[PDB]
Amino acid sequence: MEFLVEDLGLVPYGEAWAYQKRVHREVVAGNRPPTLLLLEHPRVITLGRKATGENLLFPESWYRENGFELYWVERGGDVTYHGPGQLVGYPIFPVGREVRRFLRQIEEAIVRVAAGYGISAYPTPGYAGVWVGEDKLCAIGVAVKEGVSFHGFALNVNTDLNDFTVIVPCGLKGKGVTSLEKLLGRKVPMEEAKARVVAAFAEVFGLRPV
Repeated sequence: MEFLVEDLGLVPYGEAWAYQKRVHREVVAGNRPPTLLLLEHPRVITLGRKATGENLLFPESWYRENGFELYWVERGGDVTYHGPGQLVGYPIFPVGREVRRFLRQIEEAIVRVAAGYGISAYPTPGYAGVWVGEDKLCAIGVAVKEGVSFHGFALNVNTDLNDFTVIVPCGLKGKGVTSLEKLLGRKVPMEEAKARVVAAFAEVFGLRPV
């Protein structure tokens, strides 16, 4: 009937990943409620299940020389970028076998957040993530182990969208990327975006936030 929200603020990817895994273990064990981690990462590129070297425009070494961290991970999707101004959410929830349903719920929550800003967003029939017209507002890529989810979503709030140009996702997609800031012509407070995300998750999942 409840979910726990933890706002970790700005956390390096590697230690945040270790934290995800510890949170996941507790939820698997039934010793922690379904938990939504909300956070930001310093500039980082992650390469998921479907990722290869073609997803990086420059050599790997270029990225580390130019202020990115880079990691290979086991979430769905190929390459993505996280950085300051992007609200990263890791719902570590006991989803069981119904992963597609879970993805649709994350999508729905994000669509609600966008609607709250007067923005019409949609999952799209054909592209992973949540889109506003031809531009991706929120990336989504999860993993599930022992019936509990990890990884999650990355909502562009005040993201430096220019940082996406150096990665080259593959497969079906729209044309670009967007953020609440770009759509609204001004920065949106991160604290507010977090609150709206929490409210949307509470509504979609039918759970009370603690």
